[PDB]
Amino acid sequence: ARWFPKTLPCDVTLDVSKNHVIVDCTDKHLTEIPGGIPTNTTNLTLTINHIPDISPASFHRLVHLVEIDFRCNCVPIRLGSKSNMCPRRLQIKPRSFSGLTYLKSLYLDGNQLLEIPQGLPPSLQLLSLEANNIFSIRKEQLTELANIEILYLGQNCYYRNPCYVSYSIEKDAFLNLTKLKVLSLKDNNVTTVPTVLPSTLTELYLYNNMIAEIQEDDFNNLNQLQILDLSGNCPRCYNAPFPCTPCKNNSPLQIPVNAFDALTELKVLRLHSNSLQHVPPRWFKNINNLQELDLSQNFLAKEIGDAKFLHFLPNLIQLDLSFNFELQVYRASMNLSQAFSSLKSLKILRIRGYVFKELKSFQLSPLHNLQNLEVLDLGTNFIKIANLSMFKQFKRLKVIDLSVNKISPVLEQLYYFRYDKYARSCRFKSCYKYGQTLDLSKNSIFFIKSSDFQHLSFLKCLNLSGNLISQTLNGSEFQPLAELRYLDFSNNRLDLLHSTAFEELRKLEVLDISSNSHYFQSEGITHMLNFTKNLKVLQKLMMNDNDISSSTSRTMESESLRTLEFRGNHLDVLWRDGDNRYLQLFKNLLKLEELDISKNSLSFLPSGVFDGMPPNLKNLSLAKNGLKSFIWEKLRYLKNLETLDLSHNQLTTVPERLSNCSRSLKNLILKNNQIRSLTKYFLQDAFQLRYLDLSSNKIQMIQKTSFPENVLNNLKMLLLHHNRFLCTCDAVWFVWWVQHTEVTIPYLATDVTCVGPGAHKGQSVISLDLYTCEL
Amino acid sequence: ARWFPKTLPCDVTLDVSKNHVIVDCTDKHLTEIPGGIPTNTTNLTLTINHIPDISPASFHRLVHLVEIDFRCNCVPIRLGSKSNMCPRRLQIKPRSFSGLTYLKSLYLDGNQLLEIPQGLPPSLQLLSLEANNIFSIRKEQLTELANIEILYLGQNCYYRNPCYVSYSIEKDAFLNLTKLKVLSLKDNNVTTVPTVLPSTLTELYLYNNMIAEIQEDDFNNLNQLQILDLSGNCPRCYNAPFPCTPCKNNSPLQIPVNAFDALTELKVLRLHSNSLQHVPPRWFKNINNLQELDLSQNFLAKEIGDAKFLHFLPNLIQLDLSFNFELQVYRASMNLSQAFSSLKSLKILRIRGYVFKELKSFQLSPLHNLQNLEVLDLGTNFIKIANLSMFKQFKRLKVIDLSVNKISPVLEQLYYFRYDKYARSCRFSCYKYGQTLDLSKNSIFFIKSSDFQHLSFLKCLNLSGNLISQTLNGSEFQPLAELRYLDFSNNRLDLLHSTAFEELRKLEVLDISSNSHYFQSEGITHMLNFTKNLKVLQKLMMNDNDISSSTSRTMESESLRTLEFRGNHLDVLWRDGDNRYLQLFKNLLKLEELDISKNSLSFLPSGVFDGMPPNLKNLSLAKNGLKSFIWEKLRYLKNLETLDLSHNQLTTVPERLSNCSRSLKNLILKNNQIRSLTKYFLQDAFQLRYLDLSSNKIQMIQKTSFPENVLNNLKMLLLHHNRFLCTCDAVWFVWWVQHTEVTIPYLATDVTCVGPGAHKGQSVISLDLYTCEL
RNA sequence: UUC
RNA sequence: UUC
Ligand SMILES: *[C@@H]1O[C@H](CO)[C@@H](O[C@@H]2O[C@H](CO)[C@@H](O)[C@H](O)[C@H]2NC(C)=O)[C@H](O)[C@H]1NC(C)=O
Ligand SMILES: *[C@@H]1O[C@H](CO)[C@@H](O[C@@H]2O[C@H](CO)[C@@H](O)[C@H](O)[C@H]2NC(C)=O)[C@H](O)[C@H]1NC(C)=O
Ligand SMILES: *[C@@H]1O[C@H](CO)[C@@H](O[C@@H]2O[C@H](CO)[C@@H](O)[C@H](O)[C@H]2NC(C)=O)[C@H](O)[C@H]1NC(C)=O
Ligand SMILES: CCCCc1nc2c(N)nc3ccccc3c2n1Cc1ccc(CN)cc1
Ligand SMILES: CCCCc1nc2c(N)nc3ccccc3c2n1Cc1ccc(CN)cc1
Ligand SMILES: *[C@@H]1O[C@H](CO)[C@@H](O)[C@H](O)[C@H]1NC(C)=O
Ligand SMILES: *[C@@H]1O[C@H](CO)[C@@H](O)[C@H](O)[C@H]1NC(C)=O
Ligand SMILES: *[C@@H]1O[C@H](CO)[C@@H](O)[C@H](O)[C@H]1NC(C)=O
Ligand SMILES: *[C@@H]1O[C@H](CO)[C@@H](O)[C@H](O)[C@H]1NC(C)=O
Ligand SMILES: *[C@@H]1O[C@H](CO)[C@@H](O)[C@H](O)[C@H]1NC(C)=O
Ligand SMILES: *[C@@H]1O[C@H](CO)[C@@H](O)[C@H](O)[C@H]1NC(C)=O
Ligand SMILES: *[C@@H]1O[C@H](CO)[C@@H](O)[C@H](O)[C@H]1NC(C)=O
Ligand SMILES: *[C@@H]1O[C@H](CO)[C@@H](O)[C@H](O)[C@H]1NC(C)=O
Ligand SMILES: *[C@@H]1O[C@H](CO)[C@@H](O)[C@H](O)[C@H]1NC(C)=O
Ligand SMILES: *[C@@H]1O[C@H](CO)[C@@H](O)[C@H](O)[C@H]1NC(C)=O
Ligand SMILES: *[C@@H]1O[C@H](CO)[C@@H](O)[C@H](O)[C@H]1NC(C)=O
Repeated sequence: ARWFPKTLPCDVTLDVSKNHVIVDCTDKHLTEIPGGIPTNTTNLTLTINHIPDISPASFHRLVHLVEIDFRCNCVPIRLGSKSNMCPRRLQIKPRSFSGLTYLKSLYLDGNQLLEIPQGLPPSLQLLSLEANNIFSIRKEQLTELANIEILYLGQNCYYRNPCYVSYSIEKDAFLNLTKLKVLSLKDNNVTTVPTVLPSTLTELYLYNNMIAEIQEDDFNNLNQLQILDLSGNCPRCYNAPFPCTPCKNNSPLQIPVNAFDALTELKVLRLHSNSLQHVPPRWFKNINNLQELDLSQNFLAKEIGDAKFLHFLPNLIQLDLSFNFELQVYRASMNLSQAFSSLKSLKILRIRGYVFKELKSFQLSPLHNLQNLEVLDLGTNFIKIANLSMFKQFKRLKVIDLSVNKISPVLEQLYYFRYDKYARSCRFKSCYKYGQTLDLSKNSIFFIKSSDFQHLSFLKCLNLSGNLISQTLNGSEFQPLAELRYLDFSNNRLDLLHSTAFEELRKLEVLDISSNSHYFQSEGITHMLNFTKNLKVLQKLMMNDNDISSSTSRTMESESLRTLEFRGNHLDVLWRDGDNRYLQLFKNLLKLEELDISKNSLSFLPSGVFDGMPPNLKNLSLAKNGLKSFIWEKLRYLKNLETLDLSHNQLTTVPERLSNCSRSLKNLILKNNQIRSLTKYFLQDAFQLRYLDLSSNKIQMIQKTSFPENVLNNLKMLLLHHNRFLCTCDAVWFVWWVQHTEVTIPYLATDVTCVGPGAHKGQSVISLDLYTCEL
Repeated sequence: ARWFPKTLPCDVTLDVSKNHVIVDCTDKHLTEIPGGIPTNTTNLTLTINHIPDISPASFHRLVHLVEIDFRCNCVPIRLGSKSNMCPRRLQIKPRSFSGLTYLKSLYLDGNQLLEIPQGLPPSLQLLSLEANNIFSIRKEQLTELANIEILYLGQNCYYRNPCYVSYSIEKDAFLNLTKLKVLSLKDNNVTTVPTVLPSTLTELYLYNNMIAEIQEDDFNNLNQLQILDLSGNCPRCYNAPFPCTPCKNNSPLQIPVNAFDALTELKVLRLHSNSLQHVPPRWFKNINNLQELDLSQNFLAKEIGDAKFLHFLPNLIQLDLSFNFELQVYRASMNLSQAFSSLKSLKILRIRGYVFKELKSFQLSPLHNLQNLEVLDLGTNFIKIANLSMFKQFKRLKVIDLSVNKISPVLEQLYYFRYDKYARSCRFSCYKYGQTLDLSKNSIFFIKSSDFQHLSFLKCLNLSGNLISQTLNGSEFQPLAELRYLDFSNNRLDLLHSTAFEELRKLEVLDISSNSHYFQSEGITHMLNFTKNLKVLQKLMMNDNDISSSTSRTMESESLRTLEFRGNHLDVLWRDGDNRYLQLFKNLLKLEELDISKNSLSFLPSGVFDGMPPNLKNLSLAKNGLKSFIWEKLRYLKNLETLDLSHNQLTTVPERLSNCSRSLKNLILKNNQIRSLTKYFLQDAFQLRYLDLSSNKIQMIQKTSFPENVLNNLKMLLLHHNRFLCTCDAVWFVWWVQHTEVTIPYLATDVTCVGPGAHKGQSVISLDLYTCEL
């Protein structure tokens, strides 16, 4: 079907709308640019390789390049792999880019460059030099960048990539880049704001440096600036998980009261970790457009109770005041200034790490008439006492976040305490949807009762994950939560003694009781798995990692359940050969379409398991079970089966004729098994098959009988990588078909490889030439 | 060094005292008895193989056999592997055993046999036929067993191996085996006690059957019986995790009040799961040597407050009344009859599953003057309230077990609820420190010193698996002046204060593993230097805490010998460029054992080895994804004797091991990616005694890399599951492996050629390379 | 691969 | 393999 096989080890894409020819050679263990890159290539990506040099020959034919991404071919040693350290910095020979008349974007980050590469074409609009060893900027090295708009110079001098001197920038080095819009000088050991900067700037990143003071005229001309980030100058170093040097005498970053006067267009001001003790209202006199203000990791605990500057911020959308607590102080309560009531546009307020014992309703009164408020984040505050009914006055909010507290009767796990949360990787560049969410996860709730939720009938999602709840629920504990659609009860100690647990949550659609194994681990204890009968709109049930090996009831029942996750239990014990009592455990989940019973130690499946499945089962995972054998003909009982996941098991064979085992199967996942050959007529007449994963097995040969064209050409994807292909003359059909098929097969360039014979070991089958088999 | 390579795929051992030649072929994937078994073989084990038959040829030369263990060569289908189902039962041809004149133990369990094999030698003293399909015993099939002493016939008819009929035993079938001492008919669908049994019986196992009634004389003549087990006849089926049929009409096993009168020697009586509602005192009138009584899993809740029968048991050592609760009843308290006070000899009392809300000191008063009591087990009772000070009156006890309760302000995990806890396999803790209070798996969310009032005698406290989410400051355990062992694992310890635990001045072992909760949230203070104050601490476990940050940069202890730090994030703590924690363990000056496996250490920054404490002997870096290793930095570890690098991604060994460590005895490199050894790898590494290179990708090993003067000192050399290429280049290695004195495991099964073509799959021990010497 |  |  193909006349010319693609042997280039890069992915090639065509989006002819934008007439882009996209060549992506990311992470291909290349030591030179591969031959035969399309002449029409516009976007060429070579990041994460070991190409030691660039020369005029590098891009000789590729005159239409608009973007070269040549990052991370010589990463600085602390930043890069310690098993493949770059021995010598990337060599860029003269004239390598001057011929590239249409080049708009050049990324050379992570190559141990010592200077700004010269000879760049005047079409260039974006240059990226992060994670190099360039720490002196001279105006003469920037003359070539007359038309530049975006300049990334950061991460060239910091603790992971030291230069052992202060960063140097010549006076007015950037002034004559009259088109410059984005300047990033982060993580660079800079000591002063470089001046004078071009007045076209819209974004200026100076964070994680050694700037001790702002001059009153440092930002005088920047009347188009929208984003300014000065964070991490005079850092707050307490509990920093990176080497951190504070400004002497506990001093803050010193910012004159009029330093921001020119910045009428400013939308984002980031002053995180500047050891600030006050926020002068005068800072904001001429900024009436500010939408985002980050004041986290300062020393503003007192200021939060005063906060006159908030009166100047009526258009503010997002305010972050997290981690401003005074060292060694555990306050009694949270003192929020009345000034917070003037934040009329506020959507998001975060005050983690204020550290106080008791939250009381009146303490939130400055927020009552903030009509656009959507997120209130009070996590990581060691709160011990909180009457949850106070949120009856916050039904308009989307998320109330009290996660990680000590209450008892979406941001990443590392966020406020990382060095540079915006840093680029070498490779690239949740229940809120249900409605109002109260996040009580990771607290100390050991016992719950209905009155705890009084006046909270509006809640749609309650997150109780990771509390200490070791209690037999009987249907009385959540009675006010008449509207709840999603309950996360994971990581507790639920005792399913009563089949009436949760039945007061009459609108519940999703229940997560995963990782409640405690009471399932002790022998002889009653467990009622049939508690689902009473939940009349329950769509999804998660009970993963409960170690369930016994059940008092023999059947689960539901007229609504569509999805059951039952991973990490002991169905091998429940289904011990000779014990027929639980072979219909799921049969009466009449609407069940998706069943995950992976990781259940099922080394075999007893007869009756498939007959006992509910009638509309479509998607079954038996992954990671150590399955050693499988009666494929039993799939005939699953008349609606469309996806079968058997990955990560110990199967050695496929059925003689897949089509004779299931008339419905679309998606078959067999990756990571022990299969060494396919049956002679494996896929014969499997007209419904659309997706087949045979990767990471031990297959040596595949003949055409096993893989008929009329089936192969309906496949959306066929995965064959990481097998044991034997590239002898017996393999001529397979090698030819793989080279010439239009079926999608990933990793042809990297992991569809001959293991023999001797000559061809390690060779890609796509590059294989077998003419000697045709003499 | 050997002149004749051992090619037999069995382990051969000599005990020349008892002049036993022990040949063990367990689980060697044999389809025939191998040729060349020593003619002097006395013990031959063939269990877990696929030998389809036995014939006179089988043991024809092996005239000196005293024991044949030929179990599980055709396991019943439900009991065996479903990936290798035996297609047809073991065939035993006539005359196969009659020549074995010295044969005394024959194990034929697990072979789907249909009858008792005949032609057995008159020497036989033990015959084992478990897990077969023999469910009718006729006296004529047993005449051959005149001298037999031990007869195992169980597991021939039960739910995992059904026969679909009642078991049949002919009248007096066993009577004329006048030497029979042990009879096991368990798990067999038996309906009546077989009579008459020979009076030589010392042990009789009738449990898990369908016996509804004992007759008055079922045990009339058995005055030599020491163990009787009738458990599981009329079972209590509530929450049974196996198919369980109770006797009809809620009946118990019906035992006449005089049924045990003849049993003057009886020491062990097991009546577990017999649905008993009463225990008649008259049962025990003529047995007062009884030492062990199991009454668990009956309906004896009422009886426990009465229990007049206890007055007849003054020699009882061990009593079990667990799981006697009435269905759907949550009692307020435990009513123990005064009769318990007469159990003068009692060492072990177990009453799990009584199910009551509150334990009060008065309820235990009948036990106050039992001077030999050692174990009180009240686990799995759903107790909510218990003043722990009440155990001030039980300081003589070894273990007080309140585990798995709901308290708030060694037996296996499956024991009382398994079908047959004594069943055979085909193939085959802090009590030591003193008084132990086991509070594990309760609901304790907060602790205070007064909780431990009057418990200063405690040597080991187990708080594992409670709900303790608390910053300890050194005040919480003040009364426990003698505690040597604290298990605080699986809680939510908050190490805010470096004074945590410092009141436990005698503490030698601290387990704070699986307390990750407060370590998983960013920005929180943690004081890892809390070890300073514990001046006799020898062992500290802080596994699986996800530790990735620390406010203190050094831990110090002047006593700690063992630190377990597995399952943390030293990769984050030692992030390249951050030098602050590279001495975290340096000031544990007496540290000898350090486990930092499972720490995501894909590399070790320079300075980690310099930062190790000076006396480190045993270091685990296993399961780290380590991709590179500067072997020369081991020079800093001047006392290193064990280095565990298993389950990593290393590709090379050092060029000269001897230049890396002058002391290293034990190098574990299993489960890595090593594809060849360096040219002079072990040259002059005279101190090495143990090298595990198994599960790597090694193709060839030459004598340059493996000098004989080093290899022959090894206590063990592990090489299995590699990538061996058996060409003429391999002549030295193959010859050395065949003739070596050094122990190499799995030679018979997994030291194998992968090529070339001819030899693929062939064991190197059997390899013949004469064509290389033509 | 007798639990 | 810039976090
Ligand atoms: C940032 O610049 C400072 C100097 O401004 C560097 O500090 C010097 O480092 C060298 C070698 O480490 C020392 O000998 C000097 O005494 C230091 N000077 C001062 C004033 O401290 C620092 O190393 C630079 N940071 C990085 C990450 O390169
Ligand atoms: C080798 O076989 C003999 C014969 O069965 C085993 O000896 C028995 O050992 C037990 C251990 O207490 C004694 O009670 C029996 O009376 C012995 N039987 C005799 C002496 O005939 C011996 O244990 C076996 N050894 C091995 C290693 O398999
Ligand atoms: C134990 O014996 C009983 C009979 O005493 C067996 O039960 C019979 O089983 C057959 C086939 O399943 C039925 O047709 C009979 O009706 C049953 N009889 C009775 C009285 O129930 C039982 O199968 C045997 N148990 C085992 C494990 O084999
Ligand atoms: C964002 C807070 C980081 C520092 C910290 N760490 C902890 C911790 N591990 N546990 C606590 C438990 C209760 C109260 C405060 C803290 C605490 N705190 C706050 C704290 C407040 C007060 C004190 C008393 N000096 C010590 C610590
Ligand atoms: C060994 C006990 C097996 C049965 C059982 N299972 C549980 C369980 N999962 N949680 C409980 C929680 C509190 C009290 C009793 C039980 C209980 N119980 C005891 C029990 C259950 C039910 C009742 C009647 N409400 C009384 C007592
Ligand atoms: C291709 O390069 C252009 C110019 O730098 C850029 O705008 C576009 O996003 C790139 N597209 C892809 C798919 O890389
Ligand atoms: C809150 O703090 C501010 C400034 O510290 C103070 O003026 C005010 O009185 C405080 N209010 C309360 C209720 O503590
Ligand atoms: C919590 O506040 C609610 C709402 O005003 C009130 O009804 C209730 O009494 C309070 N409960 C507690 C325990 O303070
Ligand atoms: C509940 O909170 C836990 C703990 O932070 C989190 O992992 C989980 O995703 C949350 N659940 C939902 C449904 O958002
Ligand atoms: C459920 O339990 C609660 C708390 O123990 C109790 O108040 C209520 O009476 C119980 N309800 C039923 C129907 O058992
Ligand atoms: C669950 O099963 C038990 C029997 O084990 C029964 O008592 C109970 O009524 C059942 N509950 C529901 C809701 O079906
Ligand atoms: C099948 O279910 C799995 C979850 O186990 C899901 O990830 C996958 O996308 C589903 N596939 C289809 C085709 O529905
Ligand atoms: C399998 O194939 C045979 C022969 O073609 C046919 O009789 C049988 O009905 C088939 N079974 C299924 C489920 O397709
Ligand atoms: C403490 O109890 C746990 C849980 O039952 C047990 O696993 C652990 O071994 C015990 N600790 C000691 C030191 O015995
Ligand atoms: C430790 O904390 C407990 C409980 O909070 C308190 O009673 C005690 O005074 C504290 N001890 C010290 C030495 O601070
Ligand atoms: C542990 O270190 C902290 C500071 O990091 C110090 O305040 C504390 O006293 C130290 N404690 C011990 C026992 O060394």
